[PDB]
Amino acid sequence: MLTDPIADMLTRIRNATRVYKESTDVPASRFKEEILRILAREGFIKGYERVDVDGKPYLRVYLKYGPRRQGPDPRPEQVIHHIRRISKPGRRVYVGVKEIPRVRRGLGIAILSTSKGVLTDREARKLGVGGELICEVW
Amino acid sequence: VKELLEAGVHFGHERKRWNPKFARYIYAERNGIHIIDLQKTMEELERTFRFIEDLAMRGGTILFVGTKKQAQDIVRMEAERAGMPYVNQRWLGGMLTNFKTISQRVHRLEELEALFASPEIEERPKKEQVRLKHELERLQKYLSGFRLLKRLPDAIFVVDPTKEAIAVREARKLFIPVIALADTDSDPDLVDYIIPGNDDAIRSIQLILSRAVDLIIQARGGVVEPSPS
Amino acid sequence: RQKRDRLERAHQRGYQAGIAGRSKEMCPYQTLNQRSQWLGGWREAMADRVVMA
Amino acid sequence: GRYIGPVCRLCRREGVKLYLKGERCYSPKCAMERRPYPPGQHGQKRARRPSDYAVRLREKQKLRRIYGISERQFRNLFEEASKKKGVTGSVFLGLLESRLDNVVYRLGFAVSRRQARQLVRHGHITVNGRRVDLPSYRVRPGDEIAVAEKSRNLELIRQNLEAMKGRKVGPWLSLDVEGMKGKFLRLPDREDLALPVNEQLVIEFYSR
Amino acid sequence: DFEEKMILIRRTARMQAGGRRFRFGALVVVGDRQGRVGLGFGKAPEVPLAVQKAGYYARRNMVEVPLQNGTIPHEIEVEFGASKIVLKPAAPGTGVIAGAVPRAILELAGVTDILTKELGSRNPINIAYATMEALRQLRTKADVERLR
RNA sequence: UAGCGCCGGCCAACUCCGUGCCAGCAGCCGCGGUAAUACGGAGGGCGCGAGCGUUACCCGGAUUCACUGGGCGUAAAGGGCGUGUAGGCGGCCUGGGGCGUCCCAUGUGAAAGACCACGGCUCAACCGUGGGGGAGCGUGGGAUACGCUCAGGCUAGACG
RNA sequence: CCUGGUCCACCCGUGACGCUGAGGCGCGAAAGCGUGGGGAGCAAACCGGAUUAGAUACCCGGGUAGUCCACGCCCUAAACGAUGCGCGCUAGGUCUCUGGGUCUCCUGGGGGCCGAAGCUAACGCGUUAAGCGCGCCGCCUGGGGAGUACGGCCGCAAGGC
Ligand SMILES: [Mg+2]
Ligand SMILES: [Mg+2]
Ligand SMILES: [Mg+2]
Ligand SMILES: [Mg+2]
Ligand SMILES: [Mg+2]
Ligand SMILES: [Mg+2]
Ligand SMILES: [Mg+2]
Ligand SMILES: [Mg+2]
Ligand SMILES: [Mg+2]
Ligand SMILES: [Mg+2]
Ligand SMILES: [Mg+2]
Ligand SMILES: [Mg+2]
Ligand SMILES: [Mg+2]
Ligand SMILES: [Mg+2]
Ligand SMILES: [Mg+2]
Ligand SMILES: [Mg+2]
Ligand SMILES: [Mg+2]
Ligand SMILES: [Mg+2]
Ligand SMILES: [Mg+2]
Ligand SMILES: [Mg+2]
Ligand SMILES: [Mg+2]
Ligand SMILES: [Mg+2]
Ligand SMILES: [Mg+2]
Ligand SMILES: [Mg+2]
Ligand SMILES: [Mg+2]
Ligand SMILES: [Mg+2]
Ligand SMILES: [Mg+2]
Ligand SMILES: [Mg+2]
Ligand SMILES: [Mg+2]
Ligand SMILES: [Mg+2]
Ligand SMILES: [Mg+2]
Ligand SMILES: [Mg+2]
Ligand SMILES: [Mg+2]
Ligand SMILES: [Mg+2]
Ligand SMILES: [Mg+2]
Ligand SMILES: [Mg+2]
Ligand SMILES: [Mg+2]
Ligand SMILES: [Mg+2]
Ligand SMILES: [Mg+2]
Ligand SMILES: [Mg+2]
Ligand SMILES: [Mg+2]
Ligand SMILES: [Mg+2]
Ligand SMILES: [Zn+2]
Repeated sequence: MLTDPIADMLTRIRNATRVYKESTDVPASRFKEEILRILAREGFIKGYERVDVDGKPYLRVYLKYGPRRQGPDPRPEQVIHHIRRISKPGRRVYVGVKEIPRVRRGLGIAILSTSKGVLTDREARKLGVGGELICEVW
Repeated sequence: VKELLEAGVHFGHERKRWNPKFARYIYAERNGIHIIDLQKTMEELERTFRFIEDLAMRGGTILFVGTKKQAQDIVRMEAERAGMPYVNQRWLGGMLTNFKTISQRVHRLEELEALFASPEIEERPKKEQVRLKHELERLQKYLSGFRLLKRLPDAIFVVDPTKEAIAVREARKLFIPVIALADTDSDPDLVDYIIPGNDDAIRSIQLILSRAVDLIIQARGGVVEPSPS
Repeated sequence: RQKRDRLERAHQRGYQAGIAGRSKEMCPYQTLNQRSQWLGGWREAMADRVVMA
Repeated sequence: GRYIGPVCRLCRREGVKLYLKGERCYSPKCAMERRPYPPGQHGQKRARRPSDYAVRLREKQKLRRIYGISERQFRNLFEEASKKKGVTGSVFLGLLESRLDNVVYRLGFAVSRRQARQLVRHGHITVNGRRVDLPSYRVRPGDEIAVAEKSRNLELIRQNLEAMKGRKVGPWLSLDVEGMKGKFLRLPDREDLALPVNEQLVIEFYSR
Repeated sequence: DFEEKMILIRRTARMQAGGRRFRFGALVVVGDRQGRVGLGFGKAPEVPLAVQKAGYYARRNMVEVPLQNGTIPHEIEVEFGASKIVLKPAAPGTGVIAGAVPRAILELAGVTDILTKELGSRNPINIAYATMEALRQLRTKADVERLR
C-alpha cells in the first residue's frame, strides 16, 4: 500500500543514516537496484546486495558515514546529508537535455531515468539526453 | 594485561536499565540481567590502554573522577598512588570551563596552608582561626586531590560515565579526551576511551583502577608493588 | 505537561489520604482530571492496607 | 548643468583630499591642510557613528564628486557597466576614465577636470581628425588626442604644457610633449588608477 | 588586528518592585577577511561592558570558511528558528548583496561576491546564528570526495 | 538663468528664536503642555539640478495566493462521524505497442523592438548593417528506463 | 431473541480485486417542534421568602413546559485529542486491557505514562508523532463589521446551510 516505493526507499535510507545504521532493508525492485547502482558507484554508500526475508527479496544497503568528532556531539557527518524526491507520483517532473540542473554547484548529484537508462546530471550531458528527474542527493 | 582474569568478578552489570547504544557491547542476559561481553572489553581495553601509555610517556596529567560510594575512596588510593589529581566529593560545576575562578579558591586554601604554621594567627580572636580551619577543613574536603592540577588535563578518568555526566560534559566540551568505565548503566559515543565493565562492585573497579595506574606508573618509569584494597 | 504536577500533587494527596486507618473515601477536588488521581490515588493506598496487613 | 560652485568646500566634507582645484590644492592652501573638518558650523562638533547607508553614499559621492559629472550620466555609466561583460568596478572606472574631458586632464593639458572640460568644450582640443567639443566622448583605445592647429600656441594652454614638460603619465598613456599630440593606448586596468575610493561601496550602494 | 563590527545594540528590561531595571546587550561579528569568522552575543548591565563581552565570546566562537575565488563553494539554504537565510555564490563583479546583518558577517568573513536572501523571520539575533550555522555548513570539492 | 525637495527615527543632513494640545505637521510610529533637532521663520547642512517635488495608477519589496516558494494542537485554518459517485493516485516479474516522455533532422516562429558586436549623426539619445537566439506547433527518423495501454505469470497490499 | 463491528490463530482459497473521495446518501449530544401517550423526582418561565443601595440573580419554600415512551421533524456544539484518512520507515523504559504461544518471557491488537533521534515560536510532540516520506480530500490568507445582509436552498416554526 505504498504509493511511491522509490521515495519510500530514499526516505528509508534517510531515516537510518540519521541514527547511523550499519545497513537497512528496502523491498527489492529492478528499478530500485538500478538506482542504488548510482548512489554506491558515486560513493554515497558502500553498496547493496540481494538478501532474503520470508522469501521476500529486499536490498540491504550499507551506509557510508564519516569520521568521528571531538568537542561536544561526536556524531559523524553523513555522506548523504540531503536526499529528496523530485518527480513525485503527484507531479511527474520532466526535463530535456538543455533544462538539466546542477546539484549544489557540481558538488551533489541529480539521478534521472532516461531511455538510455538511469544516469546522472553529468551523464546526461555526456550522453546528451533528458528524462524524468528522479531525485537530488548530497 | 590479565586476560580472562577479568572474569573474577569484573563482568556484566544491570537489568533493563540499559541505554540501547551499549548493545554492541552486550553478550546476553541471564538472571533476567544484562551482561557484558568480555572479549569486547579486551579488544577495546587493548586499544584503550595505548592512549594512556602514550600520554604518560608524553608526560602529562589525567583527571580521575568518581563520587559513587562503591568506587569512592578506591579512587583516592590509586590516585595519590599514581601521583595524579582526583575528585572524591561533590563535583564542582565549571571545574574545567570555569577553572580560572575555581583556581582563585585553590590558591585560597594554600593561603591557609602558609597560615597553618604562621606567626600571623594567635593574634586572632579564636573563631577567626576556626572560621579559617572550617574553611580549611572545607577547602580540604572538596579539593584535596585538586591542587595537583594547575593547567588543563590532556584526558580524564571517570568511574560512572552517566553519573558524572556533568563532568563528562565540560571535558567532552573543551576537546579534552574522556576515558572511563561504562556499562549497562550508560552509553558509548559520549566517551572516546571506554571500559566496558561494571561501574559498581569494587572488584570490577579495583582491577581497572590499579592495573591501569600500574601500566601508567610503569610507562612513566619504575615498577612497584600492587596497591591497597 | 507542567500540569502533571497538579495530578502529581492530587494523586499524592490521595495516596497519603488513603493510607490512614481510617481515611475518608469521600474527600476530593471538584475538578474532573484532578479527581481521577485523588480517588484512584486513595485506591492504591486503600488497596495496600489490604496487601501486607 | 555640471556642479559649478564652491569646490574646495566639498574638498572638506569628504574629509579626504580633493585636487579638483589643481595647483592650489598642491600648495598648503587646500584647506585639507587648513580645516580638515567638513563645512557648516557642525564640522567642529564630535563626529557620530556613520550608518552603513551613509558609508556607501559618501564613497559613491566622493568618486562621483571627482569627475564633476551628473548623477544621471554617472548612472548610465554604471548599468551598461554591469550590463557589459567582465568585472563591473573595473569597466565602470575604465569607461569612467575614457571620458574625454578626464582624458584631457589625464594627458595633462590642464590642472583641473573643470578646466579640462572648458578646454574641450571650447573645441580647443581634437581627435584623430576633426575638432570635438563634447566632454562626454568615449576615447577608444589607440586613438590620438591632439590640440588645435589653430589653438596651437596659446597663453593658458602653454604654461600648462610647461608643468607637463618631461613628467611621466599613465601605463595606458603616451605623450609627445611640446609636439602637442598624445595617445590613449591601453584600456586602463584597475591597478594603475589609484583613487581613495573603494569600488565596492559603489556597486553596493546601487542595490539601494 | 581582528576587524570586529557591531550590529545589534538593545536595551531590554525586567520589572522589580516599584521601578524597573535594565540590561543592555549586543551582537558582534569578528574577522580578518582571510576566512576566520565568529560572532557572539554580549549582554551586561552597562553599555560598553556588553560590547566588551560581545567581542570576547565572538573571539572564541569561530569557523572554517572555504572562500573559493573570494566568493563561496556552493549555494545553501538554512533554517534556524523560523528564520531563513540563503547564500548563492556570486561571480567576481557582484559585490556583497545582503541586509546589514548577513553582510557585516560576510564582510569580516571577507566574502567579496555574494547573492543572499532573507526569508522567514528577519529578527536579527536569529538571522545571526542562521548565517553562522550556514557558513559552518559549507563544503569544498575536497571535503566531498574524501567522505566518498 | 537657478531652482525644488528634505534635515525626529526608517533616512543623508543641527542650532537659535517664535509658538505652548493653539497655530500646525503627518507614509507608518507619532509631534505641539514654556527650554519642540518633528509646527512657523531664520542661520546652517544634506540631496538633486532646468528641473525639483506632489497626487493617480502598474510591478517590486509581498515569501502577504507560496509551481519555483506558505501554511492549519493552542496564532486565521481538519469537514460533527460515516458510506460512497466522479475524479486524482497505483505492489513484484516478463514481453508486444510507443501515447506521454527523451534526442536528431527539417518547416514555421514576418519586420521593428530586445541582446552581442561593428558602424553613420562631433558623442549621446537616435538611426544602420551583421550576428545568434527562443520556448511553441507541423513533418520525417530514433531511443524504452519512468508514467500509459494491451498480453502473460506472482504473493508481500487487500479480501475470503 | 434479532444484529454490527473488531481481535487472535492456521497459511487453506482469490490474485492488486487497492488508497482517497467534489457532489450524493445515512447517522448525528442537549435544547427545541408536530401528533398521541406518561408524569414520581427534578426543573427554564412563573409566584413567594430573604440578601441587597436595588437584586428582574447567587440562597430558601413553591411551580409549568420540558425531562420519559412511540412516531415524525430539527442538524447545531468547547460535535475537542480544538490533531482528516491510508501505507512505509525511524531508541527504549514503564502498567493496563484483551488474544496466542516451547508461559520468567516471547509475541498480535487496544489503552495511558517518561522519554532517542528528530520537530516546534515557545509550550510541548514523540511507533497512539505535532518525526521522516508518499497519495488524496478538506479548510486558512489582518481585527471589527459578521457568521450579519442580499440572493438561493432547506425547515411547521425556531432556525440551518
Ligand atoms: Mg539634462
Ligand atoms: Mg558585469
Ligand atoms: Mg518552520
Ligand atoms: Mg541622522
Ligand atoms: Mg513642513
Ligand atoms: Mg524645523
Ligand atoms: Mg508574488
Ligand atoms: Mg506549494
Ligand atoms: Mg504563513
Ligand atoms: Mg487555530
Ligand atoms: Mg475532527
Ligand atoms: Mg468525512
Ligand atoms: Mg471510505
Ligand atoms: Mg464505480
Ligand atoms: Mg473509484
Ligand atoms: Mg507502477
Ligand atoms: Mg489509474
Ligand atoms: Mg525577430
Ligand atoms: Mg534570452
Ligand atoms: Mg497461483
Ligand atoms: Mg456479536
Ligand atoms: Mg499458497
Ligand atoms: Mg438530534
Ligand atoms: Mg431531546
Ligand atoms: Mg414533545
Ligand atoms: Mg423572586
Ligand atoms: Mg428553587
Ligand atoms: Mg422544588
Ligand atoms: Mg414553546
Ligand atoms: Mg476535550
Ligand atoms: Mg478517536
Ligand atoms: Mg471547528
Ligand atoms: Mg475526511
Ligand atoms: Mg495534513
Ligand atoms: Mg494465554
Ligand atoms: Mg501496542
Ligand atoms: Mg477504540
Ligand atoms: Mg510524554
Ligand atoms: Mg505544528
Ligand atoms: Mg472565510
Ligand atoms: Mg448559527
Ligand atoms: Mg435570506
Ligand atoms: Zn581645497
